[PDB]
Amino acid sequence: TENFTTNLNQLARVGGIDPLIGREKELERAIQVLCRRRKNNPLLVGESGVGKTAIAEGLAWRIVQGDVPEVMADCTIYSLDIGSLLAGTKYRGDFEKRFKALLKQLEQDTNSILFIDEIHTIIGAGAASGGQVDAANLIKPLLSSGKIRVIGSTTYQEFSNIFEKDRALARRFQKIDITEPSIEETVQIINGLKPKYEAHHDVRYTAKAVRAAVELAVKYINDRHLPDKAIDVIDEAGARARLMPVSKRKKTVNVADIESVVARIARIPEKSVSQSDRDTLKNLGDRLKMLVFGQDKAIEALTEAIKMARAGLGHEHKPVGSFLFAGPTGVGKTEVTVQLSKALGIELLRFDMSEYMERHTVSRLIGAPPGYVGFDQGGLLTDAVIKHPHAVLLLDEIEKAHPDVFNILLQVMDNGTLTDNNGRKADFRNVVLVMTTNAGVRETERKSIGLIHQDNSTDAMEEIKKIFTPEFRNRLDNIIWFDHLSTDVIHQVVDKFIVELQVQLDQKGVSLEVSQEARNWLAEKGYDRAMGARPMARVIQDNLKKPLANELLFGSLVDGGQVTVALDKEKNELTYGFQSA
Amino acid sequence: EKVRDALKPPS
Ligand SMILES: Nc1ncnc2c1ncn2[C@@H]1O[C@H](COP(=O)(O)OP(=O)(O)OP(O)(O)=S)[C@@H](O)[C@H]1O
Ligand SMILES: Nc1ncnc2c1ncn2[C@@H]1O[C@H](COP(=O)(O)OP(=O)(O)OP(O)(O)=S)[C@@H](O)[C@H]1O
Ligand SMILES: [Mg+2]
Repeated sequence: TENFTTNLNQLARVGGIDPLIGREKELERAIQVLCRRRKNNPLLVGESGVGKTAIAEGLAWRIVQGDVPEVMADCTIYSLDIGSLLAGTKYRGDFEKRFKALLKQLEQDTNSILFIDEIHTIIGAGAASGGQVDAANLIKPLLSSGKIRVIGSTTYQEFSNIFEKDRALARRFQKIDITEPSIEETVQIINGLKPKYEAHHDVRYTAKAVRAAVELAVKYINDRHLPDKAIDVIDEAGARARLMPVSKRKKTVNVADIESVVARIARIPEKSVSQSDRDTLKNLGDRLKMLVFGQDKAIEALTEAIKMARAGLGHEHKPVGSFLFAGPTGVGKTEVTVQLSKALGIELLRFDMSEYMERHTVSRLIGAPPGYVGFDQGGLLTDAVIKHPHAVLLLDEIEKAHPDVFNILLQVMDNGTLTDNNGRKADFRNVVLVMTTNAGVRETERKSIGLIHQDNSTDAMEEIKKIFTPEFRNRLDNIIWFDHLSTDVIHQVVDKFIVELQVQLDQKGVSLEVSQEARNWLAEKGYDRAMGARPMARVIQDNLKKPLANELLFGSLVDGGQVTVALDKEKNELTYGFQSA
Repeated sequence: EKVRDALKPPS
C-alpha cells in the first residue's frame, strides 16, 4: 500500500512541506481529540485557503522538529490518495481488499495517523455496482472503536452538503473549526514561508513589501481568503523578477512591485500613477470640454472625483463617484458620460433603465428569473462589474425604472458591494456611477401663469425628492443640474456636428467647406433652448446632408470632389458648389 | 445515470 499512501514525516524531513507558523490553539485541540479513548478523529473544517491542510501536514513537520507533546512523538502521519485506491479496482472486492489492507497496517502499529484531504470524497467512492457498501461504511466501525486515528479536511460547503448527510460518519468526527487569520498573525506566516519563496525565485523581500501585500490584498482581492490571498502576490511578485533581465532588480523585490501585482490581479488602476496617466488626467477636463460645452460644472465633478481616487483620497468602501444628472433635453447628460469612457479608455456599462420598469425585471440585475434550472444564475449588473471592475456605469432614464432599483443601489453607493442571490459579491470601488434623469422636464418646458416667467429648475429638484427616497439621495456625491445651452455654446455644437459630417464624407472622398456666415445661419434657424442640441442636428441634416446625399448618389459627387457652402445675404438661403473631381 | 460496474471473471 506504499503507492496509495505517502509518509508526510519522510517528505517533510527531506524537501519540506511549507511549515505551519502559529495555529497553536488549533493543533492543541486536534492533539486533544487524537488522544481520546474513542472517536479520536479530528476534522479540520474551514473556508478555502485557511490552512486546513497546513495544520495536518504541519503536524508532521512539528513531530520531526520535536515541538510536540511526548505522546505525539514517534507518530507517523500518512496521506491517503483515494485516486490510487480506486485505480484498478474493476473486479469485485479489489477496493475492499485493498482498502481493508491499509486499515490493518494502521491498527497494527497503533501509533499511525491517516490524513484524508477532501474527505467528502469517501461518501460514494467505489462502493459497488448499485450497492451501499462504501468506504465510509468500511471505516465507520473502526473509527468508533478508536483503534485508528484519522485526520480530515473539508470545506464548509462540502461538509454540510455531503459529509453532514451521513450522520453516522459525522458523529465519529470531531469538527475542529478553522478561522481565517488576522493581519498581524498573517505577516508572521509569510515571514516563515518567505525563505522557501526567496530561494525558488532567487529574490529577497523587504519588511514593508510583506506588510503591504497583506493589507493591499485584503482591501482589493475580495474573492479569496487571507493566508493564500497574500501568498499569490508574494509568489507572483517573485516570478516577475525571473522574467525580467538578470540585471534588472532580480536580487530583490520592493513594495512598488507588490502593488503592481495586486493591480493586475484585481484589474484596478495601480497606485503611483505613471506620468502618462497624469498627462491624460490633467487634460481630461480640457478634452471633455472640446466635445461637450456649457456643462463645465458636471465635467469638473467627474474629473475631480477620479483624481481623488487615484491620488489615494477616495472613499474607503464607496465607489469612485455616484452622480445624478438632471437637466433639460439635449444638454449632454449622456454624451459626457459616453465620452468619459473614451477619454479614460475604460469600458462603458450602459444600462437603459426604461426596460426595468417592471418589478420582476429588477431581479435580473442581481439574479436570474424565478425557477430557472439552467447554469446562468448570474445578474447582468453584478456580472458586468465583475467582468469590468474599472468602468463607467450609466443608468439612463433611471426615474422610469421601478423604485426597487433605487433600493438596489443603496449598498452600491454606501458600501460599494452588491451581492448576487448565489452570494458572490461584486466590487464597485473603481466603477464611476453616473445616473441620468429627465425628471421635471415638463415643468421646465411649460411656462408659469404669471406676468413674470419663473425658473422651473427648482420644480425639478422637488420632483427628484418625490421620486427618489432620502436615503438614496444622501449617498450620492452630488446632484448636478445641467443648464440650458446658450447661443454661444450652440456655435460650438454646430462645429461638432459639421466635423462628424466631414468624417462621414471623408470615406466617400468628398471634402466639405462651410463659411462662418453659413454656420451662424444654421444656428439661428435651429436654435431652441427648450429642445437643446438635438434640433441643431436636424437642421444640419435637412440643409447640409440632404443636398449632399442626392448628389453623392445621383451625380456630381459619385467621385470624390471638394464642396463649398456659402450664404446669400440677399436671398437668406445657402448655396453650394459641388465641384466634382 | 453514470453508474460504476464491477465485473467477475468466470474462473
Ligand atoms: N501556515 C500557514 N497557514 C495558512 N495557510 C498556509 C500556511 N502555509 C501555507 N499556507 C497556504 O495555505 C494552503 C492550504 O489552504 P487550506 O485552507 O488548508 O486548503 P487546501 O488544503 O488547499 O484545501 P481546499 O482548497 O481548502 S478544499 C497551502 O497550500 C498554502 O498555499
Ligand atoms: N452640451 C452638449 N455639447 C455637445 N453636444 C451635445 C450637448 N448636449 C447634447 N449634445 C448632442 O445632442 C445629442 C444628444 O445628447 P445627449 O447627451 O443624449 O442629450 P440628453 O439631454 O442627455 O438627452 P435626454 O434624452 O434628455 S436623457 C448628441 O448628438 C449629443 O452629442
Ligand atoms: Mg440621454
